[PDB]
Amino acid sequence: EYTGITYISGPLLFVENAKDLAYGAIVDIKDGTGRVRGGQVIEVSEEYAVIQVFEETTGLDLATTSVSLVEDVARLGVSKEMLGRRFNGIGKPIDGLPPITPEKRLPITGLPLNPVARRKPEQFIQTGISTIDVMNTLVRGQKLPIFSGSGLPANEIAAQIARQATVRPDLSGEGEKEEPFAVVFAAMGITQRELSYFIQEFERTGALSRSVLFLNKADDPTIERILTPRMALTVAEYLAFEHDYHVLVILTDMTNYCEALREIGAAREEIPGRRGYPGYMYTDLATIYERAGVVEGKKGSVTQIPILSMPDDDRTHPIPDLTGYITEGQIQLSRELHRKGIYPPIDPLPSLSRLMNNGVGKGKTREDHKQVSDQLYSAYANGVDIRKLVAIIGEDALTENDRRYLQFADAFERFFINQGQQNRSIEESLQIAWALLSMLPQGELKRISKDHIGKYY
Amino acid sequence: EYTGITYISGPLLFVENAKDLAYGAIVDIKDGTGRVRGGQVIEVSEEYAVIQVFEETTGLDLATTSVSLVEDVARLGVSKEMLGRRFNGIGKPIDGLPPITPEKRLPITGLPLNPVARRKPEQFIQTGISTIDVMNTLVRGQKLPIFSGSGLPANEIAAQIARQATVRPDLSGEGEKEEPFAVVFAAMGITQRELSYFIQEFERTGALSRSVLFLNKADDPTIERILTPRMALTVAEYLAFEHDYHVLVILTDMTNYCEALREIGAAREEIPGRRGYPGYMYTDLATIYERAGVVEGKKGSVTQIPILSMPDDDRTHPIPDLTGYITEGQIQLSRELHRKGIYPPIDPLPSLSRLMNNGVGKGKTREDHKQVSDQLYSAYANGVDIRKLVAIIGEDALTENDRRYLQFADAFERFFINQGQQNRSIEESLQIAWALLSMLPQGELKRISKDHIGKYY
Amino acid sequence: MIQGVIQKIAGPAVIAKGMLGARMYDICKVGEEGLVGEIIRLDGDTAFVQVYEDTSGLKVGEPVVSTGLPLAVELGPGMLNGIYDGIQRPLERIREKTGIYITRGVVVHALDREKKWAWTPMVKPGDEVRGGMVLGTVPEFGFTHKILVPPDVRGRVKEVKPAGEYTVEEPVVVLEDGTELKMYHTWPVRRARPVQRKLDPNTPFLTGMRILDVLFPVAMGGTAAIPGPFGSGKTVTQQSLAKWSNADVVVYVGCGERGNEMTDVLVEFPELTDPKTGGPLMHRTVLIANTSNMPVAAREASIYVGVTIAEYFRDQGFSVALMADSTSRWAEALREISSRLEEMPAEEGYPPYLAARLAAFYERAGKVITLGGEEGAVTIVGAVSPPGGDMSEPVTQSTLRIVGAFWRLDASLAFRRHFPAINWNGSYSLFTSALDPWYRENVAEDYPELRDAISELLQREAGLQEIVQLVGPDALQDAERLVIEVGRIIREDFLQQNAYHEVDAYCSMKKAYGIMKMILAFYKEAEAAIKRGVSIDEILQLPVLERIGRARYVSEEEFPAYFEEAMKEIQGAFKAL
Amino acid sequence: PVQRKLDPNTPFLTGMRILDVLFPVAMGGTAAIPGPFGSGKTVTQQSLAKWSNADVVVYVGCGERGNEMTDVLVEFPELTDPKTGGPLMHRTVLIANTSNMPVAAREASIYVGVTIAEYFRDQGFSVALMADSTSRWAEALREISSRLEEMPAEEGYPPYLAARLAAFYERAGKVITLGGEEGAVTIVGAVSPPGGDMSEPVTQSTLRIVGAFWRLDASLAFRRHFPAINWNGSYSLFTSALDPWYRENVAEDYPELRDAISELLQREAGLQEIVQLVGPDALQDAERLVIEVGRIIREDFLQQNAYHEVDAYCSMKKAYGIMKMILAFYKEAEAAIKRGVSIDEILQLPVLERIGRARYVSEEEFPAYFEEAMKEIQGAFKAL
Amino acid sequence: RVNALEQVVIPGIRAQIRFIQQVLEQREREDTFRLKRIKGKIEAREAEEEGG
Ligand SMILES: Nc1ncnc2c1ncn2[C@@H]1O[C@H](COP(=O)(O)OP(=O)(O)O)[C@@H](O)[C@H]1O
Ligand SMILES: Nc1ncnc2c1ncn2[C@@H]1O[C@H](COP(=O)(O)OP(=O)(O)O)[C@@H](O)[C@H]1O
Repeated sequence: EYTGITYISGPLLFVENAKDLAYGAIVDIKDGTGRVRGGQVIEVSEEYAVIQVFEETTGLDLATTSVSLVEDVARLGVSKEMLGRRFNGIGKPIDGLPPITPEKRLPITGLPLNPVARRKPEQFIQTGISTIDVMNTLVRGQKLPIFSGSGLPANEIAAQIARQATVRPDLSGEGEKEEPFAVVFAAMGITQRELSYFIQEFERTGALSRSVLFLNKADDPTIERILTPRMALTVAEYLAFEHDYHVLVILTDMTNYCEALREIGAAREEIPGRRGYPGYMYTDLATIYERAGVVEGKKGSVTQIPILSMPDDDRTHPIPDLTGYITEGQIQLSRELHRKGIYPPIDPLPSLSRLMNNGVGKGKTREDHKQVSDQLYSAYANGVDIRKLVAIIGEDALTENDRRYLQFADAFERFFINQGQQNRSIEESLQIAWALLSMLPQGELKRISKDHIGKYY
Repeated sequence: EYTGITYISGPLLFVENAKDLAYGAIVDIKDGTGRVRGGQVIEVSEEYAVIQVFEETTGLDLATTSVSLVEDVARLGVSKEMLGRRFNGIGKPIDGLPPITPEKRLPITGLPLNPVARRKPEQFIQTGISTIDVMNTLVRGQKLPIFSGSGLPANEIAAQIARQATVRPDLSGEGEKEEPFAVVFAAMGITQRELSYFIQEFERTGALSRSVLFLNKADDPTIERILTPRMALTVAEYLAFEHDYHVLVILTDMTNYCEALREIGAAREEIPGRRGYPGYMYTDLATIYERAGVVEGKKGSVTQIPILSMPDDDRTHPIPDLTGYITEGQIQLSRELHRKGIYPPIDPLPSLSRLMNNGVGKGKTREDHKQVSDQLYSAYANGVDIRKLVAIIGEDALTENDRRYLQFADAFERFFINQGQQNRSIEESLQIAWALLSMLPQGELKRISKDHIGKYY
Repeated sequence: MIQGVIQKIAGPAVIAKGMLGARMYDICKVGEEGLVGEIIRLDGDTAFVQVYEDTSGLKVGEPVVSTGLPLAVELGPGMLNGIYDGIQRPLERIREKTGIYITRGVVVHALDREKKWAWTPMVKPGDEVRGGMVLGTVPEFGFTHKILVPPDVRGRVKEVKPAGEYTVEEPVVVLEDGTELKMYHTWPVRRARPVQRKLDPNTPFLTGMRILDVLFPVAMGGTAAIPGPFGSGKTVTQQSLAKWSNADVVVYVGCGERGNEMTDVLVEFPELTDPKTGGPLMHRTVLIANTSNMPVAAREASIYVGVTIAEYFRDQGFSVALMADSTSRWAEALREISSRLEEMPAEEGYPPYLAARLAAFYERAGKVITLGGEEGAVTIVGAVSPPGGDMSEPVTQSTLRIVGAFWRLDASLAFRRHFPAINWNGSYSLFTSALDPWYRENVAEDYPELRDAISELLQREAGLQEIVQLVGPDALQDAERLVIEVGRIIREDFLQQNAYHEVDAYCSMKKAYGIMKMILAFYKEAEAAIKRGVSIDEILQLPVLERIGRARYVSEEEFPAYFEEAMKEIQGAFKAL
Repeated sequence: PVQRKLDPNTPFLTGMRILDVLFPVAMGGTAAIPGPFGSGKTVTQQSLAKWSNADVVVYVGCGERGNEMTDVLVEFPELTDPKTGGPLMHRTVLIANTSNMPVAAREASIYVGVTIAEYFRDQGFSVALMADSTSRWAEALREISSRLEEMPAEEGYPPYLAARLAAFYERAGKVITLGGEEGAVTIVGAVSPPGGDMSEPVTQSTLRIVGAFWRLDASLAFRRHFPAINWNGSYSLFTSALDPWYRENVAEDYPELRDAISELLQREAGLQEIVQLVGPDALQDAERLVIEVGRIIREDFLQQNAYHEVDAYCSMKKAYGIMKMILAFYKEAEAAIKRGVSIDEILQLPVLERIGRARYVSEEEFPAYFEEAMKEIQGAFKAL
Repeated sequence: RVNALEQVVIPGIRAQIRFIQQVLEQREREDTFRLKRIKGKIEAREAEEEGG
């Protein structure tokens, strides 16, 4: 609550006698007007300390600068009472409803659990789509990345399938007793426009009535921004991990994760190693895709989903490298795809959930899915060859057998991949594949077994 | 008097005992060998301050070092009295002829000018050649620096103007009643061979007349590479604006500029910023180049367009970067032609000035011109375009029509740039243009209108 | 404010002392002249002296006086028609009181205290006002310029003068508090204007550019951005933006715009036809241009200076349209802070205030309804100037994710025959999705269909483009030059728009809309011409093809019937051959 | 001290066919010696001191390593003196710099040279200076920058780049000394690009204020292309002030026919790309003309042994001389092979081999084949 | 073309990347060199502030 502030940079502020404080803390600071702002507790040395004002900066004076000690580490209140609440960045009551009932003020970062507990996520999951459930599904707790474009229909295709998602234990042989549906979404650096496109999907159909919001606009303060995700992130845990519910964490443009980052080191003196960024991102970032998985004994499992855009769609950047290193999959979007009108414009092989190849098929989703999942993959792409070779010979200039492998691709991207807002049940989604496969007389598919095709086909 | 010395070493000085001084002051530097120097009062401090020596502190010592604040802000002579005389970086008798008294010593710095004094460079001039007087057409008040690599015809061709530079009143409206010509040359690190060749272009054109320059030969200290500029750019503002002299001034060997510039970047204490060059470089090249543009209410216009050389074909060189923006327009040079024969070898593949498009075509010049330049531009582009695809696929491989495109490339270029001591008048130009366009009747010419197009067909 | 003097003299930024409560970001006074300073850092009693204009005439121990509050820009009638620096200072008055050059120290009111603007008070004496509410109707040409009650100055009116002529200093409205709601009202720049509420952008903006409003449009006050190498028309490309296009209120401001790159709209904008008021656009235009050589820090004022004026109008429900002449120069100044402040260099060699001052400033105002009554939006696009032109420069990305509908500026693009000179693919748009509503009705219920199926080619055509750069017309089949050339002409006459032509400088829906069909037909007929067997060879030299390319130059008047006459010659001079 | 500076006047030719013939230089002006490792540079100085134009001989091998000059230095004592006959030491002085010389023993070792040239020059004698790999010395100062905490500039180097260099070039040049006698100080520095680094600043700024430069292709150095020079990117500005002595002693139809030869390989590139893309046979008659022309324009001109008593020395007599021999073929083959006959028959022309002694022929008994076969060119070939 | 492509095309663009790269990676010269000096200042200031 002291005064005498020396050395002030932007939303930063130093204060002596910092032996009562400790890095990892925050308190509200008051200049002259007595305005209540804030500031994180950094460098608590003998001489002075380091604080980071919530707001941008304007409002710090030389005379007064006392501070009301909030709490070394602050954490929002957790509970099951948040089935439609709304919060931004830090995550404070903006939805109008009463301050969330605090159950336990857990650290926004409880770090990973016993690695011995962690199990392989293999509970099949639908998303109201075909292509994104057949060729590449998503297993419970599986941290699946989504390579998006920095200005692509991302923002949309994001929240689009968001609500579409629906967990189906039924097909496995269980009910929704221990398998509840919990939707958590948190963005950052959002345009005033977009900040409004979001709030829309929830209000659509029974979407917000079972979810909580979080998103620190880029114009907002850069402080809550970083942690912004960690909030509901650490909070989803109390859901599936503490009670055994089933949560879905979905990142959003880590552009923020790093832009915001730069400031921390840019001030903290944290020298940026490669690509002009902090020489300890891997680590700090790792702690991210760790909040997803499964433990021995608990069925409750939260599924994790990263989603970001590169600087110029360069995978050589951290934004991609990092992920493409810890994430168990890959799912990008191409200009091409969308240019023709494909929506969702999602490529084939370029996108795929690394660990959704085992949690499918027998018992899980559609027995024959086992081989069905690797059929349309090698079979489809096979046609993408006679797709750019028209100018070579022509339409009828090509054989029947291989030419046929063409009509497929077009009927495949236009109808199969571009599925817009539609919501295809995990089963309504598998059928389609079959249907398309009919192009080639029963006997041309070398991927699946004659057994399965000689039936579903 | 300031003897209280503190530090000496290189073009950098330091001394205490001076609790009074302002930014920018000419002092002296008595040495032990009886050799005094000047020195600018750069950044000042309470106890001491930063000194700026012109030449390298050779055989200098603090104990016997003596400074003397002569002025609180720079000025130097500034009358048109000394016309045709020889000076150096600084600006004083170095030709042998006794000194002379000026009018009023003023800071040649190059302060900013009102928005009313700024205007549109419509007053086109004859550049004694076509390449220019058509595509770019000289204009008093604009700025189109000359990109060069090394040894390139940066100087050789540059002279082409020294013999082929003259306005064209007759075509417009104003007469030769109130239009005096006064040149203010200013060198900054020039060779020995470059020394005499230039002067010999003053005796054959009649340039050695009416010239008040501050030659900075290469063997001159690098203190005058950015300093002389301000000195000279001001010997104009006095005769051009208040005396009505349409004074056109241009600098040479600006390849050494950024070097001296650079030193301050870090060799001082500040942040480099980009490509190893002073953060404020953008500005340091604004007050100087910004001193370009005609003036309304006063018939006095100064045209600046120095000539900077950049190692190898480097367009993104630290130099062209901001300079491009700064300068209204620009000109580009190609080695490919200066080594194959095309002489003068000049080609603005990207250079297309700025306000060259507005200032000729209707009235002063010939009706047809506005759509002409733009015509020749893309018209040629499409050409050489195949210059590559040609060297790849085959030799003749290509449709019979576009065949013409390339078939003329070599033409346009070879011929057009095959200019010589050719005075090439505004007209001798237009003609050629119509002589090369005749290879493909009104069909691809989608820039100019149907009338004008055939007009000179 | 605070009262003290220069404590420690330094190059262009000094150190004052005796400073108490010198809150961060505060206007002040330094030097016995008027080199107004700003508290840009604190250290107990001393604060880092900020110097706007270059200082070459000051001594060790001079003026040092703050304010106590975050600056203070004086907004009010009389700001229109007249030059004003990045500090709301009318250079007109400068040129008139100094001479041909710009003399420092000279600073006059930014509002018209002298001039008497016919003020009209309609505030019922006996009620309470709120900062942001209308105060009456002020005469100011063919448009409407109300006077917002300074925010938080909510009191209780008590009287109302007659409708005559009252300056921005005279009493125009009074309240029970000893205050007076003049034609002007004090408001800080570092702080935005509390409007009534936030609104969604569903209305597309038009400026004549057939590359924006056509397929790549934004919002009636959204956010956008466009780079520009060393001399890429980005500076002047702001002429036919607010002049030709509709803009409730125009506001031009540029960061350190090269005197020569700044004198491109300085005198041109003056003779601009106005479709509402009539004469020069200079009727609503403000002009806040800032030459580079201008005080390196002025380069900063410029911005935070045009941001609030755009608001003061927007709140009232004025879709203010502001455009920054090369937003990149602000950066060279902003990071220049470091050099003079020896601050711990942030990442990417630039300052840390990336997001803090990027997104905050790039989203300050944008399509927001307020107490005014109408819906005031804000559409602004800073054109980054990458030194090397590198698209991965701090300024490039720094604006990314923040502003949609990004665009690129190539080098041979405008130098050649392409205008605007932007990247074909590299330039995509996401606002056009929800921009269909307005289009559907205005244009047609199937317009987003005729425009999306075309972009289908413009971006799919690349399918061959690539193979082209892999071989050429050699191994061309029949669909081959189909697209290639199609897209080809599409950029020579369809895309390139001579903004420097008589009328083509602007094109409406029926204009934009039709053309996009002109070719289409040929395409349609091309599909059965060649497929039937017709050789593309005769198809190539079709005379009517030359007709489809003379459609850009036509006006909205002649256009309608003009194209319809060729729409017949088409099916006729093709199906035939 | 020099009464006054003076422009270019007397030509400078070391006795190298191409080196001289393409990029000659005058006493006033300098040039750099590009070239990575093994690049002629380090010992070319052993090819430019043996026999060339100048009276005094001064060599200062800046930051030169031990062996990069071991034999070089000790070899001099074996050289021939045009004045007496013995080693060049009979009028020369060695100012070499050993690699191991401390940084400062190298950052000055050079200044000794140019200041020596002047003394002799100041007396009225043309002096020649040619510093090998100047990349050593550079490093010297290029490093001290780090030592005393200097503040680096572009590409991780010291700020004092062409700072002194630039001026070093000015002093260079034939300048009438205030010593009564004009003199003639000539300067020629060898900048060696360590790793074949063109982007190198000691290479990019060196030719910012200097005369011309000579680019040595690393690869060309392989086929005994001594000197490892290259035309691709090599130009000369001092080739406009030497024409006076050119057409003055040699001949008048020489300063021109020479220029008309560079085009050979000039116009040759544009064809080369495809030449190498398809096959050296898919061309019309006039096409194959310059096809195998250039090959000889080097094989027997550019390619010379700096060690071959005869060849190693080729003055103007050797230049213009053979410079015309091929010419003939041009005018001859253009019709000869155009007479229905294919150039193939012209390819076997055992008459070509004779012209192949254009370098292996006694510098003295040179006019023996000059005129001799001279006729055999327009004669036997006048039939096809 | 196959061949060529394979020795000029392929290898033509290969060799490009290396040059770029090595300049691109080292490009982070300023990172260390600039920052190295940076620590000395921020700390020298805080290193001479505890000695005065
Ligand atoms: N609409 C346009 N079409 C073609 N050229 C234009 C257009 N607008 C501006 N230009 C040209 O671009 C040139 C250089 O751009 P400028 O705006 O001066 O630099 P910048 O905007 O990049 O800072 C101008 O000199 C002008 O000739
Ligand atoms: N011009 C030359 N081209 C190729 N080799 C040469 C040339 N001159 C001399 N040599 C031979 O190669 C050795 C080293 O060549 P040089 O290029 O001078 O050294 P460096 O290795 O430093 O490039 C000489 O000692 C000699 O044996």
